[PDB]
Amino acid sequence: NLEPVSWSSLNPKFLSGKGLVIYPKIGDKLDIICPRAEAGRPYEYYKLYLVRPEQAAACSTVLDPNVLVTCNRPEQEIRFTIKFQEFSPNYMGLEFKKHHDYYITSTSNGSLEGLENREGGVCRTRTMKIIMKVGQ
Amino acid sequence: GKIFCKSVSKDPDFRLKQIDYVIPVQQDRSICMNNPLLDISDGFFTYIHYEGINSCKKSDSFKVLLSHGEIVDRGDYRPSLYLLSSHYHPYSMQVINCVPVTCNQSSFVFCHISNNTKTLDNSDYSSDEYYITYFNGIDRPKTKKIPINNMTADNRYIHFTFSGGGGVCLGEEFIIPVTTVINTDVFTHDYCESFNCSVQTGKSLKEICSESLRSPTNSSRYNLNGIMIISQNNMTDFKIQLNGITYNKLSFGSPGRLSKTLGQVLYYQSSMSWDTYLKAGFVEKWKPFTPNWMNNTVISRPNQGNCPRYHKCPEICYGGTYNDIAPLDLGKDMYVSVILDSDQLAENPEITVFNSTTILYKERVSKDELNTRSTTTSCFLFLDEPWCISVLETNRFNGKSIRPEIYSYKIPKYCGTK
Amino acid sequence: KIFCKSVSKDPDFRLKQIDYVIPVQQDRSICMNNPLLDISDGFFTYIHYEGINSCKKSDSFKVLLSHGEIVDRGDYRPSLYLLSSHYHPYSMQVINCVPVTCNQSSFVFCHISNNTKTLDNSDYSSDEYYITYFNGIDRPKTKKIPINNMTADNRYIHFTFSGGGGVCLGEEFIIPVTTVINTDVFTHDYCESFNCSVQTGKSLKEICSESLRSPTNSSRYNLNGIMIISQNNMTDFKIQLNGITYNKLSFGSPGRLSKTLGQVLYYQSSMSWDTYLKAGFVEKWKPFTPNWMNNTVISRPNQGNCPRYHKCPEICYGGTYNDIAPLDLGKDMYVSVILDSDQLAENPEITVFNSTTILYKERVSKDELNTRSTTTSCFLFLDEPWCISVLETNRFNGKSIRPEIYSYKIPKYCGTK
Ligand SMILES: *[C@@H]1O[C@H](CO)[C@@H](O[C@@H]2O[C@H](CO)[C@@H](O[C@@H]3O[C@H](CO)[C@@H](O)[C@H](O)[C@@H]3O)[C@H](O)[C@H]2NC(C)=O)[C@H](O)[C@H]1NC(C)=O
Ligand SMILES: *[C@@H]1O[C@H](CO)[C@@H](O[C@@H]2O[C@H](CO)[C@@H](O[C@@H]3O[C@H](CO)[C@@H](O)[C@H](O)[C@@H]3O)[C@H](O)[C@H]2NC(C)=O)[C@H](O)[C@H]1NC(C)=O
Ligand SMILES: *[C@@H]1O[C@H](CO)[C@@H](O[C@@H]2O[C@H](CO)[C@@H](O)[C@H](O)[C@H]2NC(C)=O)[C@H](O)[C@H]1NC(C)=O
Ligand SMILES: *[C@@H]1O[C@H](CO)[C@@H](O[C@@H]2O[C@H](CO)[C@@H](O)[C@H](O)[C@H]2NC(C)=O)[C@H](O)[C@H]1NC(C)=O
Ligand SMILES: *[C@@H]1O[C@H](CO)[C@@H](O)[C@H](O)[C@H]1NC(C)=O
Ligand SMILES: *[C@@H]1O[C@H](CO)[C@@H](O)[C@H](O)[C@H]1NC(C)=O
Ligand SMILES: *[C@@H]1O[C@H](CO)[C@@H](O)[C@H](O)[C@H]1NC(C)=O
Ligand SMILES: *[C@@H]1O[C@H](CO)[C@@H](O)[C@H](O)[C@H]1NC(C)=O
Ligand SMILES: *[C@@H]1O[C@H](CO)[C@@H](O)[C@H](O)[C@H]1NC(C)=O
Ligand SMILES: *[C@@H]1O[C@H](CO)[C@@H](O)[C@H](O)[C@H]1NC(C)=O
Repeated sequence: NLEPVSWSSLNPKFLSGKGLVIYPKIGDKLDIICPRAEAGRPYEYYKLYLVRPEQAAACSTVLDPNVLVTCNRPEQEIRFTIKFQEFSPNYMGLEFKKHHDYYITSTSNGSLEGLENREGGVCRTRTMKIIMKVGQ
Repeated sequence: GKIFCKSVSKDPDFRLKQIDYVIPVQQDRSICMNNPLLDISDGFFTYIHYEGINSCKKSDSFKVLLSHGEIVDRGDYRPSLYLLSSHYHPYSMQVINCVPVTCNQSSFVFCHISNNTKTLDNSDYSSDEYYITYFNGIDRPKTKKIPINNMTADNRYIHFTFSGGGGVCLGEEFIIPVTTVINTDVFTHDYCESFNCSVQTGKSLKEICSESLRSPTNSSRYNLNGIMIISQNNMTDFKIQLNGITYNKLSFGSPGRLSKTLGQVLYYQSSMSWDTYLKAGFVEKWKPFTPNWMNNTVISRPNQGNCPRYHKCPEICYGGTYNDIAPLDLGKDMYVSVILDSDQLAENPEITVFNSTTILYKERVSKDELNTRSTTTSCFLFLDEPWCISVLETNRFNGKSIRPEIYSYKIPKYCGTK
Repeated sequence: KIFCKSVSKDPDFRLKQIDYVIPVQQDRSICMNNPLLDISDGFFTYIHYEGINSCKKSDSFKVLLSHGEIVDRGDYRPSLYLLSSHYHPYSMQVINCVPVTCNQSSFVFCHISNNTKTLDNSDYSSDEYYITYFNGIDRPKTKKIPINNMTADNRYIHFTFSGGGGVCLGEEFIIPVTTVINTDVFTHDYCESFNCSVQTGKSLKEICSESLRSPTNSSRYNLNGIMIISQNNMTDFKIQLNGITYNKLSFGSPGRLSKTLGQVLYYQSSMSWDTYLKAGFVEKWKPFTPNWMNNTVISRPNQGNCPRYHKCPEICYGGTYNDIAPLDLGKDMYVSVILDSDQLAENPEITVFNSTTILYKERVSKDELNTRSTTTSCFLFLDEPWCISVLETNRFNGKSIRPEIYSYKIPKYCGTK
């Protein structure tokens, strides 16, 4: 198991320049909790894309990136468990293997108006990118 | 006859045994053998799997194995898979999908071949090719091109692929599960629109349900399940028909299955959208292709994202696992299936004998945690007793080569024996 | 264009044997037999068969396929660099294979059958034919040839790729092939024109018709030919099978096509009554017409009623395969490793010859050496003509039999020792 990663603009683990880097070994669990209804009622709506390093640097996604998980419900604690095995129940396989890099980001504006905005968004404003170099 | 456990019980003795001599063992550790398929009929089976280099994606495969074999008694009081013939698909490097059918004690493989791995997102079926590869224990395999030009369709389909874990032979007609692509919303969704779930603030349920049928990589395309009926005069004068599945309880296009079992025709559809419960049913009519959908409240499948196990409410979701079922008793509405006992991860396969409303009994395959991406199950009468053979797309050795596993087991004669 | 082109003695070929290309089997029961070698554009393809206690072609449990490159080592001579080496996936069912090096890569055209005698009692629809292709980096891939979409110029009942090499011309492959047909559709003006003693049994027209029959199927005839395979980057194959010209017909036998000196050279091993060199450059492709040479000095040994230098028509079968390689087109010069024996397959000799005279020659070994067939390929290296030959040798007595590769240079000056 690993420390779950709460996906909100109010999380310190997202380094202002490097994002959140993780070095998970194969067979590790990792939750990605998207936040519940926060106390101050700041509704947080995102849409996460499994992406490639080049467009993770450029912070742009075309139609081919698959919507890995979307933070639809504000009340329900929506979550996303990951085991770094090879086989995954996701569309497009998503083989993890070992000694690879895996980048997860969101291009969305904070609210639901830009939910499917794929041009810019949080990837560069807050640099909320999860980078997972397995191994080492 | 029908003398077996039909009640809720613990500690079942399936007499589970693994079969290792059927599936070949590749010398290269980097090769991944993935997406196994198995279809049994009249004591003969057809097994198919894909081989790729450092990648377990189906069309990303340089070899596609096609095996034909027979069920044989070895005096063991249990069925054994006897491999008779084994060939590689002549167009393996271009295979997008294949479906096995064992017809008249012979093997038939229906494959979709294309130069473009993304053909389903940006092309049409006139740009691709479709083949029937057929052989048995003695004859050399022969491959014939399907004349899709001479095909008749019940709707304005723009693309299609044979997608599923098995097909069916009825007389001179082959019935293969297929997933079609169409670029206009010609569908209705009374079943999806009738759910009383929280309405998401962006769109309404009619929009949610229309868009949930779209391809996730082409917002302009829709994936609709269906069947293909191919009749012929001894590989002559092919007559091909493409019919869509009923609009009652529509679910996003996904690999399915047709199986001849117990005097019936069973259709299965993998749940890759928001309705995470078992989609299966016996075939009532053929036009439109109407399976009598079950109300299963206990069988689901794991998936990451917004639609995990036991999820019911409509939502724009994509993802899931393929898990065949096999009927055991028509009157008692009993079925067996190797499902994954996890909410979001694909692991811990469990042989599960179930009702439409209750789980009857179950058993883990391995004591240790086991990765399993898909399972298929087929059951049959052997020595007047019900036996089943399942294939699991396993990854027990993480980091090393991937190879599926075959298990044989018996429905328990008595309840609670250990 | 600067080498010895006259009759002379004591030539200096600078002969060297190559041993590191062909593997050496630890098992004494293995027979390494039937070597094939084709060189093109600085790359080569080598093939040979391995069997257990038997050196017969279809009686082989392993078939090696090797791809490699010609490399300069600063040695002032070409060296063979072995790049890839694989075993045929259907080796235990291989009846015959032919190598082609196309675009600096290796291509192997093989015939697979359950019946080692398929050519006597079966047909080609009952068998399968494959192309196995690979290079230095890519894993070998084998594709089945769609013989269903094949067009033929005659009513052939069977065929096998039989020869020491093929040819790549643009997008088309041209492979030598031996066909089987069960009706006498042939004429024999050339054989019938011979002024030889009439055999008391049959007439010359009968002798010449029947000498084309298979020696193991009195009802079948073996006719040489070519196969033209055009394709769209291994897609939508278009395959054509054309027979050889009826001018100067000789019983079906392994042949060769080679790209040399801007021309295409065809060779046919002499396994019938005409024991002299059958070779010629290709004029037309349909029908496959090679301009046959009128060579009066190159033959081959064989036991029985047709030994070396036999000319008269006779129902004969047997002989040895001995490739040739052209050295100068204007001077009509060729080189070949032939067998210096009347009836036994022994004493290989590198021979540079005219169509009418032998120019010079040299024995490969001072000791007696058994050699059943030889193949030779020549090329320009460092602005000089060099040649490489492979001999299926048996230097040790019996036991581990293995072919040998030799490299030599055409002598710059005449009579230097
Ligand atoms: C399979 O589904 C059927 C419904 O389609 C289930 O039906 C009935 O379920 C009850 C509750 O388990 C069974 O037992 C009951 O037990 C009490 C104990 O006193 C008894 O008074 C009731 O009359 C009833 O027998 C009931 O047997 C069963 N129906 C029949 C006809 O047996 C069924 O339970 C599900 N399968 C299993 C194994 O539970
Ligand atoms: C998403 O899927 C749709 C559904 O097929 C795709 O629609 C088709 O897209 C192509 C080009 O992407 C259009 O081009 C056509 O090309 C031919 C050949 O030059 C020309 O004759 C036509 O007039 C047209 O220019 C095509 O019209 C369009 N629709 C159909 C029915 O074919 C769409 O391209 C896909 N988009 C992505 C990004 O994958
Ligand atoms: C995030 O993106 C959304 C995209 O819809 C923005 O909403 C639009 O903002 C523009 C300003 O450029 C307005 O003209 C539009 O009326 C807004 N709505 C739509 C539907 O376009 C939003 O302002 C962005 N910023 C946030 C949400 O903080
Ligand atoms: C020699 O060749 C002839 C010609 O093919 C063979 O005769 C044929 O044999 C096949 C298979 O037995 C039959 O189907 C054909 O009807 C026969 N006739 C013809 C005209 O093809 C003959 O069998 C061969 N001799 C052998 C195998 O010993
Ligand atoms: C193909 O279609 C044509 C016209 O649609 C029809 O006449 C024919 O019977 C069909 N089948 C074949 C094998 O041509
Ligand atoms: C399979 O068997 C059935 C038996 O009724 C027959 O009708 C059908 O034509 C057979 N399929 C063939 C010969 O391809
Ligand atoms: C949803 O609607 C159906 C039919 O109108 C009804 O039977 C069901 O009770 C409803 N759901 C809830 C939670 O009331
Ligand atoms: C469908 O399944 C549910 C599950 O309990 C059941 O309540 C409902 O009656 C079923 N519908 C029909 C028509 O049987
Ligand atoms: C080669 O043959 C020609 C005639 O065919 C002859 O004149 C010439 O002398 C021969 N070559 C040598 C070296 O004798
Ligand atoms: C090989 O080279 C020729 C050169 O003309 C070219 O036409 C052909 O496409 C190349 N590739 C193959 C596979 O022959």
